[PDB]
Amino acid sequence: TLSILVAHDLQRVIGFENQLPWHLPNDLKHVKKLSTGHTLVMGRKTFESIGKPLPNRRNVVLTSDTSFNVEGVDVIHSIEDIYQLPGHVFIFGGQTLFEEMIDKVDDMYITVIEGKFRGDTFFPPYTFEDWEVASSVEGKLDEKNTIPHTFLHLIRK
Ligand SMILES: NC(=O)C1=CN2[C@@H]3O[C@H](COP(=O)(O)OP(=O)(O)OC[C@H]4O[C@@H](n5cnc6c(N)ncnc65)[C@H](OP(=O)(O)O)[C@@H]4O)[C@@H](O)[C@H]3O[C@@H]2CC1
Ligand SMILES: CCc1nc(N)nc(N)c1C#C[C@H](C)c1cc(OC)cc(-c2ccncc2)c1
Repeated sequence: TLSILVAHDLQRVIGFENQLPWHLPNDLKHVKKLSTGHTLVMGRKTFESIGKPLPNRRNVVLTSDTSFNVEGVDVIHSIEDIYQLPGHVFIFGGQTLFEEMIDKVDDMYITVIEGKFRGDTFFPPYTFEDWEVASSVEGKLDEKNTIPHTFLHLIRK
């Protein structure tokens, strides 16, 4: 199973100056439940922006740097190596790798942030004519989650 896993705002912003533009604890928990025990694949810049591999799952970084090495991180140098990864594989970021993978994945787990943030990194355009809405769940607002958001699982028609 090959999935995209992304949070993006109303204009598909996913990042600003190496940071997430929003603070949404419920989405981090969403990320944890989906991807714990499985595989996250990310381009080099997305990994560096995070700074450490995420615990309790395989962390795979795509880069052309043959000296890249980080404890707890498996390195690949080719898009085609993604297809040899066993198990459930989530494409995690960033804009470049999403552009390379959006036409290849089976499904996408999107968190739509119902806001307009300043961004410099974007998720590719996509149309619902190509994706069936398997589920759409509104996140709950509270104390620490103050931006409306929606969990979409989209599956390729
Ligand atoms: N929500 C997010 O996912 C976020 C993502 N991060 C932002 O991405 C911003 C723009 O960089 P972008 O190119 O989109 O990031 P990638 O993660 O896609 O990193 C791209 C890198 O992956 C590598 N890469 C991509 N495609 C390939 C490929 N086909 N073969 C080999 N390496 C590849 C290659 O690394 P390298 O220069 O070390 O070789 C390439 O430059 C960059 O500013 C990162 O900060 C944000 C934080 C929020
Ligand atoms: C969660 C946000 C998020 N949600 C969803 N549904 N999919 C995603 N792909 C990401 C994401 C992301 C990027 C890689 C990112 C950037 C970052 O820049 C600091 C910190 C984190 C991060 C810090 C702590 N724990 C998990 C992830 C993630």
